[PDB]
Amino acid sequence: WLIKEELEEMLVEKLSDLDYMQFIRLLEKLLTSQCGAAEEEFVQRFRRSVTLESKKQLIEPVQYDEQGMAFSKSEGKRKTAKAEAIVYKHGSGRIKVNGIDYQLYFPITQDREQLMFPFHFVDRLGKHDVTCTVSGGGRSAQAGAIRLAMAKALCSFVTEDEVEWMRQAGLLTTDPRVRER
Amino acid sequence: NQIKVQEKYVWNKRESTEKGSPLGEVVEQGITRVRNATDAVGIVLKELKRQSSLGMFHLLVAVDGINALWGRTTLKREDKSPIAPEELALVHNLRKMMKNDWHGGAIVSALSQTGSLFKPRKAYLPQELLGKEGFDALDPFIPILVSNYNPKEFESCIQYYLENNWLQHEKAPTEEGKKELLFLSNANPSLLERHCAYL
Ligand SMILES: Nc1nc2c(ncn2[C@@H]2O[C@H](COP(=O)(O)OP(=O)(O)O)[C@@H](O)[C@H]2O)c(=O)[nH]1
Repeated sequence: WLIKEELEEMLVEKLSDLDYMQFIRLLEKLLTSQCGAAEEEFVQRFRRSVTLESKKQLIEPVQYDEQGMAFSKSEGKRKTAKAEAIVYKHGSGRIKVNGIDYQLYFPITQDREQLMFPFHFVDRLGKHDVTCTVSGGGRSAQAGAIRLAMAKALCSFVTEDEVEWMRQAGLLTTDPRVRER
Repeated sequence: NQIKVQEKYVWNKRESTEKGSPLGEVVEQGITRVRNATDAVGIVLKELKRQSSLGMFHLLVAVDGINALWGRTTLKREDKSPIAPEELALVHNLRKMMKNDWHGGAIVSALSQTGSLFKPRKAYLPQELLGKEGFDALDPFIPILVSNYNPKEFESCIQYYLENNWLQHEKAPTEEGKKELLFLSNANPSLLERHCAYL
């Protein structure tokens, strides 16, 4: 419903709160009855709009390499660590971190679990190849940045429902928690 | 007892092993008096490399972590100065066994970065671990690669662990648990075993 101040601006007259309540009650009563097209337009003169926060999720385009393989690229950030990931449409679950296999680049099991989380959530383990380059930060910041970048790249090969589920799981959101002065 | 020495070895002015004595005596002299332990190892090697050539028996030289012989040590003198690997009688007598100046056997060895001195964690190829000196010493040699489990080996290892009831988590037998194990270990036998240890 139009707010009180917007009704003020459109009417070019100041009105109290109770009379705005009364007008909104009349509008709701009109809505309840079998209002026609003219009455529907008259009501729509008084109803503003709103938006969502799922269409603002950017799905990166699918590129093609020289060999004709489809892929998708993305970026992620965590503390001072910055990651740039490429996810291939087809693969065997090979992840190369700075040209090094992930189990060698990430000795700690926690980081390997962080890298596993995006594919396990959408059940695509062993179905994609990943080539990612990370720089800066520590082991955990690098793992988080890689996870974000690789989820943002994987959004291209999944359904929109799966993209929304990944968003709601907190996978496609940059973590803004950084060291304070 | 079948193998018999071919020279008189003098442990001390009082004690010596006479020619023709069984090899076990020498070993016993090394097991009883540790003062002559290191001298007793070399003699054993000196016999085995020799007699195998004569054809008495076949000898297998199996050295794990062979990359240590031509590297560096963390041992010091009393002047806090470093000691080289060739200064150690135990290491100096084992290099002679790596040379292919004998026949009647085979020499098998396996590299290992675990426990190595002055090597990065990710160095695994022959030169990176051996060094120039080590590669030259072993050259010519036949290298054999050991990789991670292929899908058949990984599935068989997990079936063995399940057959021993070693995976107690209720989800581990399921296929999703196997995919998660495969990803977290990447089919590496050691990582898979360590992760299955506490499941
Ligand atoms: N106690 C004792 N040890 C010996 C005797 N002879 C050889 N050895 C040991 O057995 C090993 C035989 O290796 P060898 O061919 O003689 O090497 P090298 O003489 O130092 O060049 C030596 O390293 C000695 O430590 C001996 O007559 N008495």
